[PDB]
Parts: sequence; structure tokens; C-alpha cells
Amino acid sequence: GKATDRMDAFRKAKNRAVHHLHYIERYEDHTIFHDISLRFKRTHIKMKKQPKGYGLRCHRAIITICRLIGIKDMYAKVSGSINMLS
Amino acid sequence: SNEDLPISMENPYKEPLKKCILCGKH
Amino acid sequence: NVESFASMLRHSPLTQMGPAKDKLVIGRIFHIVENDLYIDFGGKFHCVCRRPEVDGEKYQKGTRVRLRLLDLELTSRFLGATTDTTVLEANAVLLGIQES
Amino acid sequence: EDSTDFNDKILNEPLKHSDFFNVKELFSVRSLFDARVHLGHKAGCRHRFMEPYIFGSRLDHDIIDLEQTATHLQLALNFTAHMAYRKGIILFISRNRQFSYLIENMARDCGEYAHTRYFRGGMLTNARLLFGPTVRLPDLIIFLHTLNNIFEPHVAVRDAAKMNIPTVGIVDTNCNPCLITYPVPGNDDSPLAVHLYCRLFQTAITRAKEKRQQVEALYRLQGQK
Amino acid sequence: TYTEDFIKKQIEEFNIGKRHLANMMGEDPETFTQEDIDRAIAYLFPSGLFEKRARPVMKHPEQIFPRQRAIQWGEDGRPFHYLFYTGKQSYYSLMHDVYGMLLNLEKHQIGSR
Amino acid sequence: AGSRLETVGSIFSRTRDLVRAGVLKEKPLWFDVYDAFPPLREPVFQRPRVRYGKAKAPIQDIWYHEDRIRAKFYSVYGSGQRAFDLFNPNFKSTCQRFVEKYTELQKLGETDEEKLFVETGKALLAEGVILRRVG
Ligand code: FES
Ligand SMILES: [Mg+2]
Repeated sequence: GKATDRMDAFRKAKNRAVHHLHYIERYEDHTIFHDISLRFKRTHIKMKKQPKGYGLRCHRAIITICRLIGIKDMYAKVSGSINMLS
Repeated sequence: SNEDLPISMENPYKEPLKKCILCGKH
Repeated sequence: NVESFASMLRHSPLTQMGPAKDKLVIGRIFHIVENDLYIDFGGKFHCVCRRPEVDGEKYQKGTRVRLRLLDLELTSRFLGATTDTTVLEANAVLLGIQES
Repeated sequence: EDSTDFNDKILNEPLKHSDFFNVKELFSVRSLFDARVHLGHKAGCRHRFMEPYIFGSRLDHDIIDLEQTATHLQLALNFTAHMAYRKGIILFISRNRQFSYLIENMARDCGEYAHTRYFRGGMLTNARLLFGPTVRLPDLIIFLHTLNNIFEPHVAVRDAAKMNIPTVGIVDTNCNPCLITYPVPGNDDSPLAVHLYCRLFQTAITRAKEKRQQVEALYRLQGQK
Repeated sequence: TYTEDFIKKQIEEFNIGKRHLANMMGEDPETFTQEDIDRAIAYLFPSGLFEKRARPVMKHPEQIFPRQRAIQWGEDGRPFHYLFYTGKQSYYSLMHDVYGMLLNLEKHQIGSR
Repeated sequence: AGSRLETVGSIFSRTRDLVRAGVLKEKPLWFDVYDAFPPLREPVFQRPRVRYGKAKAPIQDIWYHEDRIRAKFYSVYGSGQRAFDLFNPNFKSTCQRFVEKYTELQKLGETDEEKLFVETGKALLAEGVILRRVG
């Protein structure tokens, strides 16, 4: 969301995020089904499936996303350009 | 099966390649 | 017992016509806009011709005319394009009027 | 109780039949052939994702497999009939300027809606801000010409995909059926083909509405007695 | 946005005020015209503002209030006009009618600004 | 809430997941019909790409055995006087009639192709068909 006022930017981004929703399949409602390796615009993401109790040792941003999604355990390593959007 | 299916052939309506006025002449 | 699509296509008049170049066909006029005869034949697209200067008054809607088709569709690929630009129309020469 | 019984005997009943509205009799392979459905554009104008539907090329002109066209048309008509049965809003969208008058007349006769004019931005993704907060979006969109006047895919199909509106679209040999729910590979330029499509869809909608009234009237009569 | 019910209330208020105004001026309420209303308003409320629209005005609610179209969707939400999803149904229907009449004519075949 | 990501799965897949997650309180009107009669191909956005290298389109030309006869009759004896009437589904041109006679004589079992062509011309002359050669 973009706006001259920061509060307006918060409102616009939030109201557009609720319309644009993905669906994430959680294995046993705590992890991902299989390890995922991907590259997106010079950003390498490598996620490892973990057993229960492992925790979210992924990233400060990925922890926030995983908590919102509902994932409890994962290990993600980010390499290359650390860009929040990518 | 069916005999009306198209077969594999070279183009029979293809015209011969055009030749210059001096083709074949020393 | 039911006719197959391959059989229909094989025996269709358009297939047995062969190449469309310099072939005499019969078209029917269905639209006239300012001396522009939008003649229609048994093809995907129509052909637009000009009303003949000699006794052109008889060229009205529903009139059947004789045409010499040159191309069923005018498509051409130009510089920098990834596809052929098309005019969605055919090319033909208005020979005259079909008479029975 | 009564509402659940009403829904089960009226809405769920046709879903248990392969062809509840009997749309097979409407069209046949020979009828499509006489309507010049199989004709297509040049091989140079051929677009990807249409190759499976294209039967072949005949003198630099694509030919569409009418066997696949009949199956796709059967599914499209069945979906159209069920949506009309369910009191759904059907919108006919076509940017072609040769059949705009015919398509608008078809919408009037069948009782549904049409859009054959310039498609202003935001008619679907921003409909509430233009028509009104309580506007009801169409439940089905039928494309008779998926390409705009610059030989590119229409923006309505992308907007319908965004808004989760199923689309029944006629696709020629130079269209993109990737985002069309029910693509019908045929000819979108021959007047005979366009008239045939309008009549088939008009008949399917009219039969669905009439059968809905007959079933509802019969159910009310059975409930009374 | 003014609703039809609000317009009806304004019409009723206009009629009541018109009869009251005729009573104040001591004339026949039945044979009272808009010109008579304008004269009474001008005398009772003399305004010298050069712009006429800034002066007190008592006219019929139909003329005073703007014009708004009816809601195209009912309780079920179904639009009433086939060319509704074009956003300009009135214009496009008019263009449709003109084009149809032009086709019909083809089948058959100073002070005006 | 809904989902406006048209490039991520189909409309049905997105709707089904949202209903499963409880985001969509009520399923749409088309959901039941789609589930009952799904299309042959699920509509998923796929980007077209150019065919580089030696890749060729699988679309093949349409040819028949009679195409040799039609090409030969369009070269020698030229196009017929009768104008093609493509409106009539049962139209039979002079070239097609020549092809049919050539096929019939082939069914009889003549060996020489040149003699087969000449005999076909003789049959049309006997029938009265006008044969005006271009040369
Ligand atoms: S075409 Fe030029 S030498 Fe033959
Ligand atoms: Mg087309």
C-alpha cells in the first residue's frame, strides 16, 4: 500500500491483502509436506520440514508470515539479495 | 479403421521454383 | 452409419476446390455501405469490392455475383511482429453478375 | 426443513442426471459443419494452447476438430442451462462490431444481459464503486468473441477470473483459452456460426427457465396436496 | 441522493405552503400560479443579491431538486434492463434503437437545432 | 473475502480452499454445477512461450490421394468454366468430376498413370464435359 499518510498506507495495504489471499497446505497442521528450494529475483529460499517442537528457525519476517499462516515448525535459510518484497 | 483420414504427402499444388532469365545459360 | 468429421471435411466443397487462387466462385451481396459491396461466399471471411461503374445499379442486397478469388484471408507478418497481422477479409475481383 | 426439501427436490435433482435439460438434440456434428464452425485462421496466425483443438492445417488454414468442438459445446451448454435454471445472471460479452445488434437482441429474448460496447475499466473488479454498493455481479459470462479489436485477449476474461465468475467462451485458432472455464473451439467470424451459437444458447436458457418454473409449480402443487 | 419518499414529502410540504402563502396574500388558493408565488416571495422576502439563484426561491420540488434514475436491481438484485452492465444503459439502448431503425429503413429502401 | 489471484490455480481450486478454510461463508451458485460437470481441462493460467531450436508445431497438413489428381487437372485443362457454388453442400465441380472418373477407372485396375489420365479425359469428352486446355 502506498499513501502520503502512513496510516492511510496501513489501511490501503490491509484492505487489499484480505482480497488477495493464498491457501497454504500444512502437513499435520504444523509443517510443510516436503522441503522446498526456490529462487525469486536473486533471493534463494531453502525450507526444511521439521518434526514437532523444532520451532520456527527461519527469519524474523518468515516467523511473522508462518505465525499468520499457522505453521509451527520449519527451518528456512535465505541467501542472496535480502529484499523483503522478493 | 477409417480411410478418410488425411495422409502424409508433399504439397502437390506447390509451384516450381522461379528461375532468373539467365538461368541455365552461359 | 453416422458421417464422420473426416468424411465431411474430405468431401466438403471447400476442400475439393483446392487452392483459392484464380478460381471462379459465386458470391452473394449482403451489405452495401457507400458503393462498397460486401460480397459473401462459402468461406470464413467476406470480400469487399467496389460497385462497377457500368450498370452498377443492379448490384443490390441478395444479388448473386461471380468472383475470381485471390486469397481466402489477407494475413502478413511484418518487421518485429510475432504473429501475422490480418484484415479479417478475403481478396477477390468482381467479374460480373451470375445469371441463370 | 421445508427449505432443505425444496432445495433437494429442485436444485440438487438435475445434478444427478448427466443431461437433465437434453441439450444433445440441440446440435450435431453435421449442423456445425454446415455452419462453418471448423474453419479457422491462417497457420501464421495460429496461437499456442489451441494446437490440441486444431485438427490440422488445410492450405495454410487451420481446421478445428468438430469432435472436440461437439464435446466442449455439450459441456458449455449444460453448464449454461444449469446456471439459467439456478436463476443465475448470464452476461454475453463480445467486442465484435458486426454482431452487436444480433447479440443484444438475443439477450432481450432470453431475458439475460449483454455487453457489446467499449468495456470501461473496473466494471467487474470495481463494480461496487460504479453501479452501487449493493450491486449483484453476474454468475456467468459467455464470450462470443474473446478477442478485442486489436487482436488481443479481452480484459473481461481476466476480470472474470479475478472475480471468480465462470466463463463460457468461443475460441478461434488465435485465442487464449488458458483462463476460460469452458472453451468451445470453433469459428467466431462466420455469420452462420455466430447465429448458430446465439440460437443454441438462447434455446438452452429458455428451456432451463421454463423447466425451472414447471418443476417449481409441480413441487408447490405436490406440497398443497 | 434524494429518495422518492423524500420527494413526495417535499411535494406535500410545497402544497401546504402554497395554500398558506395564498392565505397570507389574501387570494384564491385554487387560481394561484407560480408567478403569483414568485411575486409573494419577492415582496415578503426582498433580496437584492445580483445572482438570482442566491435569492429566496419557492418552486415545485420537481424543478428544485435534481433528476435521479431508479434503482435497476430489486430485492433479488437482478437488473431490470438487458444493457445494464455497460454503465450507460440509457445511451446504448438509444443507440441500439437508432441502429435498428436505420436497418429497418434500409429494408424499406432553419429554427430546428 | 475471496481471492483475486487469477494466476494461482483455478477459480474452483481457490473457491474450494477458501470454503474449506472457512473464509468464504457461502459457496457460489456455480460451485455445485462445476463440481457435477467439470470441464475437460481445468482452467489454469499458463504463459505462452516461443518455440526455439528444432521444435516444430505438431499441427500437420491435410492431404489426400485425390490431391494429385486435382493439382494435375488444375495445371492441365485449367480451371473449369462452371463457377464454384460453395453454398451447396452437394456441389460437384468439373475438377471433382474428373477426379471421380479417375478414381473409378483406378478401381477398374488400369496400370499406367498416363493412360489413366487420358482415359479419364476420354470419358469426360464422351459425357460431353468441355475440356479447354490452357496450352
Ligand atoms: S535461378 Fe539463377 S541461375 Fe538458375
Ligand atoms: Mg476469428
